[PDB]
Amino acid sequence: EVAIGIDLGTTYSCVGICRNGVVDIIANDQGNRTTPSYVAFTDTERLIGDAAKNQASRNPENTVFDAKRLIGRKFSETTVQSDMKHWPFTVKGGSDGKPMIEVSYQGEKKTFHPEEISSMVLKKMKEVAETYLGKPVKNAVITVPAYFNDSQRQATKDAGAIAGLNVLRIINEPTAAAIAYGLDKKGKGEQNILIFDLGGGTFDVSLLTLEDGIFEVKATSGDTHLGGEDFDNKLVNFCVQDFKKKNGGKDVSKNSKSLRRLRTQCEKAKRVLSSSAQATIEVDSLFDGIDYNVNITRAKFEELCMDQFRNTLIPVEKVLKDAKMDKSQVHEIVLVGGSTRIPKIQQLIKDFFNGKEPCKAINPDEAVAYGAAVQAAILSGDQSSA
Ligand SMILES: Nc1ncnc2c1ncn2[C@@H]1O[C@H](COP(=O)(O)OP(N)(=O)O)[C@@H](O)[C@H]1O
Ligand SMILES: [Cl-]
Ligand SMILES: [Cl-]
Repeated sequence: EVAIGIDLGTTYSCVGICRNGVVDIIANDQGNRTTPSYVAFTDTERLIGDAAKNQASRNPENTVFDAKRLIGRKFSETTVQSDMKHWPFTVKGGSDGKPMIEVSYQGEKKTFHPEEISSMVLKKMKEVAETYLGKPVKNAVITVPAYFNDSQRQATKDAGAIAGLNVLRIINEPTAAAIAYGLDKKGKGEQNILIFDLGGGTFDVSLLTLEDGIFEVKATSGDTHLGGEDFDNKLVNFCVQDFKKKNGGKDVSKNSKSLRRLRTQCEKAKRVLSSSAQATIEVDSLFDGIDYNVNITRAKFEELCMDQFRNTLIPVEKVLKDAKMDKSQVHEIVLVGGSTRIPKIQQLIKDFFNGKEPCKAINPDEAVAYGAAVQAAILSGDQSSA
């Protein structure tokens, strides 16, 4: 009976349920409405979500994340060779050509396929819904990026099966976001929908057409390496240089633990800057027992990220060009992904679309799970959302 919608995200995952036409996004044990797509292995336990992300800087080698960049891929693909520089954990190729993530768990060397790591994230999201409902959950709709190939979709479905879920369907993330806003029901006639999805690691723009309750992905573009983590890195690079000017050329970047601790505080300041004009980045005993403190204005953050923010419009122009349509022909602009909370990004998109207000009523990092939950309820025979 009970079916959930799961956004299996690169950096964060989210679980929703649609009952009586109402969608509840379910909070985890820590009260978080999204859960990090992190899995860590220690001498005693296997941590998933918040607990895994929280100990990442203390256990870099055995804390896995970014499995979505490896799922359904051959280890030899150029994408894997390029991305692996960003991972403190070890990834090797198996005799079947599949990636094998190598960690230490309880003093033993263990290997996992990307779909096994993703199955642990999915199992945690299943448990988050189960704790809320007080009942077991078997059915689910899981989302994937529109550009995911058959191998990536099938490996994501397999991750669901391993997690104990009966995957009703694998659907596209941009389509799930459009379904969340009821754009398939609302009004009538052909509608051109632009989904602007800027998450923690990726940027995806998708141009959809909707005629008679049927969504079609006309064109997609973006950048698989542009997200919130790149804006955090702009703050990290600035702080590293600021520390040098304050402490006679001392270089924080030589210590990877100092960088990780600084990155944690840079991301917190970035979030504050979405609703405040200023924020403080503070790390006690950052490097060589030296305390670090700096005040960052929203203007300074905007300046450090200026080119990256403006360049988000390039894939918007590209999808419009590929779909052979003018920006004036876009009926709805849906903001998806946690980074769309950045005021400058919202302003740039609004100005590009000549003052058109983007649809952002749903928490952008929840809209995909919200749409997947609606689709899960429809596929279970519940027509109340319509
Ligand atoms: N209030 C906020 N302002 C700026 N950035 C924010 C934010 N709230 C969340 N974010 C960013 O959103 C990113 C995560 O986005 P989300 O949509 O949940 O994850 P995902 N797996 O789709 O990448 C992180 O980089 C985080 O810093
Ligand atoms: Cl249901
Ligand atoms: Cl309930």
